[PDB]
Amino acid sequence: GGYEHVTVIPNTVGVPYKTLVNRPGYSPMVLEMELLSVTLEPTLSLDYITCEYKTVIPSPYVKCCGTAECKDKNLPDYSCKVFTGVYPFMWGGAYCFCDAENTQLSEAHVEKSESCKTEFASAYRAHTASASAKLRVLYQGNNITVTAYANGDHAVTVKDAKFIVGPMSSAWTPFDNKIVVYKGDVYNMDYPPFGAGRPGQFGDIQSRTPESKDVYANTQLVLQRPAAGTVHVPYSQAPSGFKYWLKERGASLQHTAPFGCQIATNPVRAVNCAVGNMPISIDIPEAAFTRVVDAPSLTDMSCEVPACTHSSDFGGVAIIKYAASKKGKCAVHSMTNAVTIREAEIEVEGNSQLQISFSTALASAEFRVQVCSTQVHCAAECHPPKDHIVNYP
Amino acid sequence: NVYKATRPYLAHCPDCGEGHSCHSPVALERIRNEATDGTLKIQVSLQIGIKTDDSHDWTKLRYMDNHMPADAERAGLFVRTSAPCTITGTMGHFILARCPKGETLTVGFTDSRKISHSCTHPFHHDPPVIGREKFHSRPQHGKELPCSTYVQSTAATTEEIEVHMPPDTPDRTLMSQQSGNVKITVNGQTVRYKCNCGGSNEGLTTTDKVINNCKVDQCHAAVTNHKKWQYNSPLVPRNAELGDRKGKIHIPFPLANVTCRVPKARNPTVTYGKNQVIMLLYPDHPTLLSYRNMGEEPNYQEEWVMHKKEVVLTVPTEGLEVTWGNNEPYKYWPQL
Amino acid sequence: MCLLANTTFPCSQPPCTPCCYEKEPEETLRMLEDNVMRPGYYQLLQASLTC
Ligand SMILES: *[C@@H]1O[C@H](CO)[C@@H](O[C@H]2O[C@H](CO)[C@@H](O)[C@H](O)[C@H]2NC(C)=O)[C@H](O)[C@H]1NC(C)=O
Ligand SMILES: *[C@@H]1O[C@H](CO)[C@@H](O)[C@H](O)[C@H]1NC(C)=O
Repeated sequence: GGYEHVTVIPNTVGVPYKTLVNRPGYSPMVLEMELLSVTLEPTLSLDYITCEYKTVIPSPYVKCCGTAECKDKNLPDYSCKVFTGVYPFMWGGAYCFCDAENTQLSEAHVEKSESCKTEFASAYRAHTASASAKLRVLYQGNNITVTAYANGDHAVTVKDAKFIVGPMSSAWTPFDNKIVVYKGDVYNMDYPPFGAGRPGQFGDIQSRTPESKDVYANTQLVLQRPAAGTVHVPYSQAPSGFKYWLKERGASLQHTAPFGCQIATNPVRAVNCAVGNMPISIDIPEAAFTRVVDAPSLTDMSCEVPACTHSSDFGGVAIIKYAASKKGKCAVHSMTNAVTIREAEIEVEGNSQLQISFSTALASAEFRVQVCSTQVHCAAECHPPKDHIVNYP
Repeated sequence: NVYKATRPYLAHCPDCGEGHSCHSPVALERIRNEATDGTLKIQVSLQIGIKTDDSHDWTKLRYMDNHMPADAERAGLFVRTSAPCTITGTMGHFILARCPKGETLTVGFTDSRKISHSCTHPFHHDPPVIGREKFHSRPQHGKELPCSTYVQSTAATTEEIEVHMPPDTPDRTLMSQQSGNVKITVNGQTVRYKCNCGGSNEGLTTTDKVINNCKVDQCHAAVTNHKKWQYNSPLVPRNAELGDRKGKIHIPFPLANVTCRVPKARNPTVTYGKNQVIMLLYPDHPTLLSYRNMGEEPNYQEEWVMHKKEVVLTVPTEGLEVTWGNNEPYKYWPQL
Repeated sequence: MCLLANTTFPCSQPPCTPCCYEKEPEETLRMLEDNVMRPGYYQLLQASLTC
């Protein structure tokens, strides 16, 4: 109980495309379609997270007139060393009684910092990406919005009309197999795996989640001998790999991705990627179609172009004189692919005239306009525009 | 009140002034630069906003004076790198400050007597740029971007530090030469002593003791602090008597994700040509200029514009996207 | 639930109250040091340090 119209439009956001619906024996129908947003959401799998590390150093155990002993502790990057022949000083003199038989125990371990809850970079593994589109359709003089997955299976019914979007001609994605996410920025990075991090580089500190209990650390923590008569724990350690990455990361995918892709987070997605085409299937119901006999018959048609400028927008105006059989609504469509008309449907009655806006790139545009079921030839002499570059597609 | 148990302390400082090391009452412990906005979380040995009687007072700060804690003015407290810093938050051992580009960090104050006590540590300070424009003053209206800062709220609920009992404080004034013997004056304090002579040479005393046939240089005396609490500082030695006996206290000004307002650079005068775009840039401050092609080959190019510059860019059939600072990206397409 | 030498007591209600630090300063800090790993430590720290 209807008619299925199948059409293919280019995958470009912000451009209104016109399509002619011609059901045999029924008056033609014109539909205006515009892609509002095309979203490519990749399937994520979190490997690990990285943040700033915290070197936990307790008070050094200074043993006066005796030897200190280091015990092996199950802590990340745990370092322990006992220094002999120490003589430390405090505000009111020496801390130890002996001079040559005193020892100092220095111990330190690496763990996640307090900032890890707020400041962190997530290492994801991108899988098969899901495509979805938001389409604006000018159906029966009203604008309707259709949101569906671009897979050619998900059907969405809006005003008794069934819409099937896709499948996408190109399976292209700006993301690689391994991606890194920081706040609102996504980076294509071949990050080191879990338990294989290097000191001073991205992944020097690794953890499953920002609230996880266990932590992997490789920061090259080496304890040094303290200064003469000084109580302190000196150490040599490679600086934070996360802090170094924050200044060396460069430009994110929002600025580097091809086809003019817009990158958003929470969840991560590719928005408005101008790549390939998109097929659209519309199952228009029986009630929407009007018979050719029940539609007004157009006779004695003539066309005149009083103003034209060949631009990307509708820089042409056309006046079409007509003689109608009865009062009714008629569809307006350009039979020449080089010219596009702004109007889709206008009211027709008696011996009157209609005004239409058209867009063309040709200097001498000869096009045919189909009002209802009758055609009329238009002669247009279009002139060059003011600017060579435009800010609209 | 958590400050009744805790006390300000004396710790090691590599530079107290003129490149000389000392036992500083304003000694630096940890400097946190996790905030993207530029705010620093500085940890010191003294306590700000608390008096010696443990009562809260924002106009006063307590520091360790020789052996007993003393009161000092808040106005005298200063933070500096290469130029003086702007103080934003002060509570306990913590300091919040906005500092300019510097290679070192100094935290100082003026005590009861007009004498300046400072501590210098080598800390590379250069906060990263928020957005795409290098501005000086913060605007009231602008683009909202995600950033992190340490909240100026005095309440402590999230972050924490380790606290334990202080070690035996050495004091040479406890020992005196009584004719030809050592005299230890307790003065109502638990004293731990050790002598290089016979008999009762060592032990933990709560009363006055006399060491017979001994010299003052041959003995060592220290005061035990078991009544108060102190931060687990690597600049302070561990207590010899107790093992791994530790406690924990909540710390003010935790890191939280917020919003940073950035200004948008003025739109440049634009002129068009055959598959070409000309922009006459006028920056008031360093502004990032980036561009890419909207096709298969994007060819990303970026440059930090400092002053008046004219840019000639090519516009292909696929399109050209231009981003001028914090402004929304301009898109260009050729006619026909 | 908090610990003290050999007896179990509720963290928010210690036996030293009112004013734990004022009565015994050494005994209060030693009590907190043994309950550092306990989940209700901050409930005890709030009660013991209030007079
Ligand atoms: C259907 O939607 C389109 C697009 O939003 C509307 O078209 C125009 O709307 C405004 C009219 O002055 C302008 O601000 C837009 O530039 C213009 N857009 C285009 C692509 O032509 C249209 O009026 C809507 N019609 C109904 C009946 O809702
Ligand atoms: C923001 O901070 C809070 C508290 O630290 C944390 O729960 C949350 O995950 C953070 N979110 C981001 C996006 O950093």
